[PDB]
Amino acid sequence: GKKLLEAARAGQDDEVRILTANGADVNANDYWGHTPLHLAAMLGHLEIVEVLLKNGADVNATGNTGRTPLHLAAWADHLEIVEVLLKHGADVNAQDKFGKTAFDISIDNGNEDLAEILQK
Amino acid sequence: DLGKKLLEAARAGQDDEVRILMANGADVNAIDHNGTTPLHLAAYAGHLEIVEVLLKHGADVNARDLRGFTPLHLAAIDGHLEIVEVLLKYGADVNADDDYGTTPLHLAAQYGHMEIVEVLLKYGADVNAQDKFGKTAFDISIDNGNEDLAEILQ
Amino acid sequence: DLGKKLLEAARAGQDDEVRILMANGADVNAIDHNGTTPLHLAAYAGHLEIVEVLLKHGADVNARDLRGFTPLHLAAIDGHLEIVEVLLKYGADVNADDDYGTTPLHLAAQYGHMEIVEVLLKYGADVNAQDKFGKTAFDISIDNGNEDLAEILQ
Amino acid sequence: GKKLLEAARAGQDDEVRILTANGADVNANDYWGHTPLHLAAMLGHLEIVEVLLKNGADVNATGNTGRTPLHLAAWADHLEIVEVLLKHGADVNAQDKFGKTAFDISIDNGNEDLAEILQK
Amino acid sequence: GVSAYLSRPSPFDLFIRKSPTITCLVVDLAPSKGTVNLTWSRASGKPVNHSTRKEEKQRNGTLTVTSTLPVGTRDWIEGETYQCRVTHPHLPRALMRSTTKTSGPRAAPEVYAFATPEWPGSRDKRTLACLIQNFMPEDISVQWLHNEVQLPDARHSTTQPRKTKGSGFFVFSRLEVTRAEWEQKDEFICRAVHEAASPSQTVQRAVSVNP
Amino acid sequence: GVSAYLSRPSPFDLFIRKSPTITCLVVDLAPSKGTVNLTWSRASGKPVNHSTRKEEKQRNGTLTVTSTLPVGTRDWIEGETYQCRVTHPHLPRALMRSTTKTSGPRAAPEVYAFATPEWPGSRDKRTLACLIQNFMPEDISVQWLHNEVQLPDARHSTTQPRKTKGSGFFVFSRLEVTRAEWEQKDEFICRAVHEAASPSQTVQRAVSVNP
Ligand SMILES: *[C@@H]1O[C@H](CO)[C@@H](O[C@@H]2O[C@H](CO)[C@@H](O[C@@H]3O[C@H](CO)[C@@H](O)[C@H](O)[C@@H]3O)[C@H](O)[C@H]2NC(C)=O)[C@H](O)[C@H]1NC(C)=O
Ligand SMILES: *[C@@H]1O[C@H](CO)[C@@H](O[C@@H]2O[C@H](CO)[C@@H](O[C@@H]3O[C@H](CO)[C@@H](O)[C@H](O)[C@@H]3O)[C@H](O)[C@H]2NC(C)=O)[C@H](O)[C@H]1NC(C)=O
Ligand SMILES: *[C@@H]1O[C@H](CO[C@@H]2O[C@@H](C)[C@@H](O)[C@@H](O)[C@@H]2O)[C@@H](O[C@@H]2O[C@H](CO)[C@@H](O)[C@H](O)[C@H]2NC(C)=O)[C@H](O)[C@H]1NC(C)=O
Repeated sequence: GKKLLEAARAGQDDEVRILTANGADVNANDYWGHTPLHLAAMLGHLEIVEVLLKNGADVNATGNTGRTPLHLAAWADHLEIVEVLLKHGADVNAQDKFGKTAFDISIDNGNEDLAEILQK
Repeated sequence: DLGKKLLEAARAGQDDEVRILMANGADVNAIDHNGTTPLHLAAYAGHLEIVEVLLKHGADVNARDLRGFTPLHLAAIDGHLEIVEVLLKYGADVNADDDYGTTPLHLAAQYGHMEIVEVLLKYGADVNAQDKFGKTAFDISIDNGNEDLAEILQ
Repeated sequence: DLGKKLLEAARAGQDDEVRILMANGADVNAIDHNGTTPLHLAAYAGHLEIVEVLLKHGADVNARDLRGFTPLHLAAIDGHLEIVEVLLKYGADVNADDDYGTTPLHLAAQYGHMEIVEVLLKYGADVNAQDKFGKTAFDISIDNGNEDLAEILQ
Repeated sequence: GKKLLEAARAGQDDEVRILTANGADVNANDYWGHTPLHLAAMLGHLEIVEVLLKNGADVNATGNTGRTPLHLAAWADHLEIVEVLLKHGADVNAQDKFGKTAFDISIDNGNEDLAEILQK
Repeated sequence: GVSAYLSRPSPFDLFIRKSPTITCLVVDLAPSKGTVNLTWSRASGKPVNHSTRKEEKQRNGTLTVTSTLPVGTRDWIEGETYQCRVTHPHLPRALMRSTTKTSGPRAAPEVYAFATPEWPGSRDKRTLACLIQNFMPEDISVQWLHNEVQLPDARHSTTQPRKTKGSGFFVFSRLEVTRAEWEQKDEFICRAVHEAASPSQTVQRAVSVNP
Repeated sequence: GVSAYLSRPSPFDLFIRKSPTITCLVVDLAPSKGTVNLTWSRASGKPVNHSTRKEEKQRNGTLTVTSTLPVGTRDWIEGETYQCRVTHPHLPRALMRSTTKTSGPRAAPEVYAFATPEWPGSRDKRTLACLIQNFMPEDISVQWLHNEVQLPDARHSTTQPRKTKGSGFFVFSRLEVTRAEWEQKDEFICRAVHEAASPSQTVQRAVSVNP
């Protein structure tokens, strides 16, 4: 049931769609506790994040390190995915074990163009 | 032939199919293109029951593939504790070295299998054995971030 | 053997050495690794006077290398007009094809040798000869920019 | 004697120097009546053009087509070689068989930076 | 994301087809409005023949434009330099690429052909390999032949020319063959077209699947 | 004119040395007096180890800075993502490169090795070739072995992984050997380290100069 994880990481879109339809868990979890949505946001696969959203994937799922899919999308400097994820009710003020938001992560990475989206 | 089917049966965990193939005269120490015996695959895949059956039929517990791995190396890599103990009880060499100097203690330290490490040490593992790159299992655990395991290795 | 130095002699142009080697038993139709004969090399390098020595002493005028080149092909490439004549007088296939259907008329058109094409034409060179790519010798001269040559390529 | 022609093309820097000590003709002509200075100017080998200049090659040498080293350096957009040949003195108004100067070439190829060097 | 490339004539086109051409390739990752123009010119100023232009839009959105210009053999081997200029209204400068005959030491290729052993699954197919080595300069054309038939280029894969640290360049070619083919004739030939293979610019080796 | 690259660990470093590392290579073609800084971070936020930094100014005047970060074997195969963020004062915007474990279908390599015949001039030298085909993913390490002794990597050239006309990836390896070497022991082993080769991550093949 976790072929969706590798399919989200690999980014083969139609492969993801067919697995989701068969009922595969959209909230499956890797060694770090991250869903297919985390991997798709982090790896910049916008096309799959929407398919997962259509399947109702938790947009604020917490990894074993307490990182939401939004955190990884900001870490990877993927601008459009972040605003997509925010549009689907993302929690900006969520913090990890470290105590960090996506904003803190753009501050560490020096990405103020995306920090504007989080400021905005 | 029977050796190929036994290797596949030993890898897949096909328990009764290993017995039927050996009843047909399959070499218990048959090897593939890289010297892998069915005991290698059973130890790698974690099939303790097939590991036991193969040993009872004269499987070479110290068989080496073209890299120099014994089944103990493989049981140490995947962290199969009960398979490591049975291999050792049947006379596996805890200090077996590959073509690069890698002992089972090296592999246990690389993958963070603490309880594999304890057993290998109880059976006389050289903490001071270096691979041909000059590194002990202590070094390997440090290089892999297993600092909690490095205290047991010095 | 002696055939090697004959090949080297015929290419370099050492006329007396060719005669000395042939007298000593060297094979007039000796080949290197590509099937190249001394007549090929002498015709390519432009040594009319070795060409005649080899031809009078049993050199195959229509010998082909592994590509399908006869000596006449190489003579047309390097534009050696008198070698073209002597080869034809000794029975050279004027319409000889290489593995790709290339005739001596094709090559003379490629390198713009009008004097050679009309000698070939005089000896019955087929104006319609098509290489395996579907191009006549007229097409080759047009594509290489020798419109002055394509006029007489009928 | 024409081994300097092949070396000017190849850009063999110090080969050229030993070939001039043995006095290879600096005005040897290829199929296009061009000297090793043309070729080094055409292909952008500046050290070479200077040693040919030091050894007394005609900066205003003309090929079959009427083209000087200035023509070929302008055609190839090698801006510095144009300056060097100018500093060592070349006929900027020199035309070719088809009626063109180095400036006309610069206009046809659209290099305003070259055209500005030429009209000053 | 706009890049342009200009190639020399392939040894096959120049020595085998007898029709050497040079091609200017432009790939535009994000094609905006406006026509891409490609213009040719020779260093001597002599006229150029008429070229062929081809355009193709791939799935990702990119435009690929090519112009192929016929060149003369005598022309090319005597060192004529050609130049391609690429222009678009929304590009700041124009792009220029140039090409001329190869330079440097010249060495003929050595060709060696090998055959892989039979495998239980691949009993109907099997792999032929060709080593073409110690050749200078770097331009080489590679061809596989069977039963007096030139195999389609899509059937083999040839590595980019790589320099042995001291003596020449080397390429490798991998070709999968079928049992139907070696049973028809167990002679497969790997031919190279290269400038310095004298006198016919071809070097070849044969291989048999079974001894 | 600054470039940055981030690589996955070599299979040799990960499986043989048991000490995987990733290297951030930054190549500055024209260097200013400002100092480049390379910072490391993991996607999980768990702590990075202490990296090693190297610096060399080449003959063409360019500067190459590399940072090598030790990674955990566990963390790598379980899919951790690592980024390298590069900051230089004269660089307007930061350049970030990322890396993570390979994805897709997994296929074990097939290895074949060949020896060229005795050329008359190459009486004391022979060329050995190695074909490694049909593996996935593309990451692989190639090694040459003689008298139970690893030969240095400088002694052979290995082509870049290319997609087969059929299925998988293929590389070739070229290795010259001396008469003194095969007369001592006429057995040379080509060994590939690849994740999909189970159970030991190595496949190999031997070849002899003398038939
Ligand atoms: C997606 O768009 C890209 C546009 O970049 C298409 O690939 C491009 O195809 C051209 C033609 O092969 C490549 O040119 C080659 O470039 C290499 C160096 O990168 C050069 O050495 C060769 O001589 C040749 O000129 C171009 O680089 C290549 N770009 C890449 C790397 O993707 C691609 O085909 C399109 N994909 C599809 C099928 O939608
Ligand atoms: C002279 O200038 C050239 C520019 O043409 C520079 O060469 C560049 O060298 C770097 C490595 O220092 C190459 O980057 C990387 O190479 C490694 C090889 O392992 C590879 O893993 C990476 O994917 C990447 O290719 C770079 O390709 C290369 N650039 C070119 C255009 O060749 C360098 O400054 C000087 N050359 C040398 C050899 O030092
Ligand atoms: C594309 O350009 C050709 C070439 O004209 C030259 O190209 C410029 C980039 C620059 O190099 C200038 O010197 C020239 O203007 C155009 O071909 C010309 O077309 C006109 C009319 O069709 C004709 O009178 C000229 O003789 C042609 N010149 C040549 C050399 O063929 C062509 O029209 C351009 N196409 C587009 C769409 O712009």
